[PDB]
Amino acid sequence: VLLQRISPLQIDPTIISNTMSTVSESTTQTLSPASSILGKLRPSNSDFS
Amino acid sequence: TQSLVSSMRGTLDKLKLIKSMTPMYLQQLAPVELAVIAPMLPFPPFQVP
Amino acid sequence: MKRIPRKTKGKSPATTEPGTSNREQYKARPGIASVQRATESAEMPMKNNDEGTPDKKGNTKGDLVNEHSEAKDEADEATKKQAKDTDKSKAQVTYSDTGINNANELSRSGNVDNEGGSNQKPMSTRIAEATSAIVSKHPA
Repeated sequence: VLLQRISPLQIDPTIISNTMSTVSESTTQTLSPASSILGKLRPSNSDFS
Repeated sequence: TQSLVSSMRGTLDKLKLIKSMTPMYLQQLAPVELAVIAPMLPFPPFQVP
Repeated sequence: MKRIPRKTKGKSPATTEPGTSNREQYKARPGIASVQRATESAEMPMKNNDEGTPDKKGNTKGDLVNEHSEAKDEADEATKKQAKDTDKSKAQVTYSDTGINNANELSRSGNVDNEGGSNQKPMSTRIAEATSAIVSKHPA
């Protein structure tokens, strides 16, 4: 926690989502690598302990 | 069933050239922060090589 | 001369100067309070682990639990405390169920005394009985 306070580095998951820039219309887009990797990486979670 | 080489290559290239500062931070500023904090700790470090 | 208590129980001309005005306006980055609280939390020393050590009359301090069971119980407790501290239901950083076969690990407990025997019965009791076996009384 002390390192988290002092360091100027900050983590923004959105950098990933903008680099990919893919959206699924529905479940009918069955298989896709970009959506698969985004789904596994889960940018929506912000716990970096 | 259908070719996916272009999509995998595109995703891998996007992940390859990403603009993250974390490797720079770990190379330069994190050691400095660790060295600054280290003398003040209540439990001094214990390292094997 | 001033008496100092014990925290632990014993054995019982113009005054005005030109540049001194205080109209400066600065905010810190990082802020003082945030780093102050983090440093306060880091100041804390480690806890005392007296389990398995003698009392002031010879009896062992701890609980009558097996050592490997003790180690696994402590790993579970530490993981729960981590989950509490990061406010999650499940801890991201865990000390139990790690992929290492660490089944020979031992921890201190109250199940053994200093000579290697079991504390099925406190040492003072054993001394008392071994002594009582040799008493003699007034002739009839």
